[PDB]
Amino acid sequence: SSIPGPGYCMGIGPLISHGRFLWMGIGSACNYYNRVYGEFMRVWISGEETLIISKSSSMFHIMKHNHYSSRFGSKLGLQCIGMHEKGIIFNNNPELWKTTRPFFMKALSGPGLVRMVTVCAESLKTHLDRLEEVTNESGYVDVLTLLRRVMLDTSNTLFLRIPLDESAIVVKIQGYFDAWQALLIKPDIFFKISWLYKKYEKSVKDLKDAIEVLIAEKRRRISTEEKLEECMDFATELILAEKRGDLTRENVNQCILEMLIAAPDTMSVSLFFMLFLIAKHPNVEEAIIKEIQTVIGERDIKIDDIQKLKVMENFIYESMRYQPVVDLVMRKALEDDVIDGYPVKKGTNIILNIGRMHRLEFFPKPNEFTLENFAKNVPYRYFQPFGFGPRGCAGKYIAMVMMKAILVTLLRRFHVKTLQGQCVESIQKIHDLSLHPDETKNMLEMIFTPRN
Ligand code: HEM
Ligand SMILES: CC#CCO[C@@H]1C[C@@H]2[C@H](CC[C@]3(C)C(=O)CC[C@@H]23)[C@@]2(C)C=CC(=O)C=C12
Repeated sequence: SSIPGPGYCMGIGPLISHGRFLWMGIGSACNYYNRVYGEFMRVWISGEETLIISKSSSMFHIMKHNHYSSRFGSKLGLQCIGMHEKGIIFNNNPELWKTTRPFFMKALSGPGLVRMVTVCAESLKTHLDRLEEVTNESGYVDVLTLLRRVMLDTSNTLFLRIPLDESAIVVKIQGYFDAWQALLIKPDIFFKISWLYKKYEKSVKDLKDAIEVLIAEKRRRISTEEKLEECMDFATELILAEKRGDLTRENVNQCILEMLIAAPDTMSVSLFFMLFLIAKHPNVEEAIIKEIQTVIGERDIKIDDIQKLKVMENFIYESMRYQPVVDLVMRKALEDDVIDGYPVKKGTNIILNIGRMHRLEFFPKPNEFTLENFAKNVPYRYFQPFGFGPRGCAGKYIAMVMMKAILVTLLRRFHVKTLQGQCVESIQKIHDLSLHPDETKNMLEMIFTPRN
């Protein structure tokens, strides 16, 4: 069929398009190029050719097959934040990624997902008898920060369990993301002129140095053991594998960082959106509270319960569909293939625009937020909010729990209000790596007026 896209104006194309991404934001550039051209088209980030697809069929083909299990980005930028052949999130070494994913995959399922539902509860309760830490004089709560802390506290108690200063680590995790996001696709010229990224180089060191202190104490606590396999958290599983010879110490320290930042990074921003959604849809928030009484009463939340919270389940899915945080997935082709009649050479970067695809395909009322879109059991081949196949979200299951749980325990106890005219749509957003609130603008606060 040959590939839709802008002109390769003899080396001018690649410069305008890359340049567009840097000015626009990886997020919006895709939403732009999809709109103007096809729902499948070619652009250039650095030299390398790169597809951007919002066709459900292409999307599904990609995430399904094993020869797409790699992402992409500046080898200089990934090296700088420490994810260059080290993490899993952006680990592009297919063998070295292959042997690391199992560790995440194990810790984020089975007994840990059972532990989580209650670890999430107790770790949110603690912080809700502590609003003094987050609340304005005028009653305004700093929802974002609150969430990040309970998210990081949750991640700690499950995967690492070593005493730390939430307050301080959160600000650092932010700096790390800020940097990661800044450097993911900066062209190499950028890295020569060094006084131009020293900020980002210092935000990385901050978090890394703060965590090397944490893993150092975690190592002591295993070398003086109360009989080993009694308490096998993610962090240990790794350290024990290192002291076999499967992982580099360096490689371990990244997974433990990548395992910590993940939830605060994304769950906080996601739940925050769902909160401006519950606060502007009274019809919905009533359905949820009733469902919570029907199923739980004022008992504690337990694993057996989560399947029953069906209306909330549809709320999370509809909030993620209508107002996503992770709206695009970056993959890369490893073997050549034809996909939807188009040829795609190995080495071709891919950006799946799942955020646009959730408005162009399947759904009945795509452009309005309604629990109506999920009244008819969604095929999952038309709604991929986590991804799937050999490189889907590793947290994809645990997350669905944690949201359910922290949404329950919150709504269970507070009515939520949005300062003045504000709402998800009127909120000002940055559309770069993710799709998150612009934190330098204000009016992002909420008001937690009690209940019953
Ligand atoms: C609801 C919030 C979340 C959303 C929307 C989300 C979404 C995603 C998406 C779309 C991907 C890319 C998968 C693909 O390429 O198809 C991803 C990757 C990943 N996610 Fe999440 N995720 C969420 C929560 C979490 C949580 C709570 C964790 C663990 C703390 C987590 C851990 C990971 C990891 C480790 C990867 C990289 C997997 C790999 O490339 O090998 N995620 N996530
Ligand atoms: C604030 C905020 C936020 C959430 O988005 C980021 C970036 C995610 C990335 C997975 C791979 C993803 C989906 C990609 O392939 C491109 C963007 C990537 C994701 C979701 C995973 C963990 C994390 O800490 C941070 C993120």
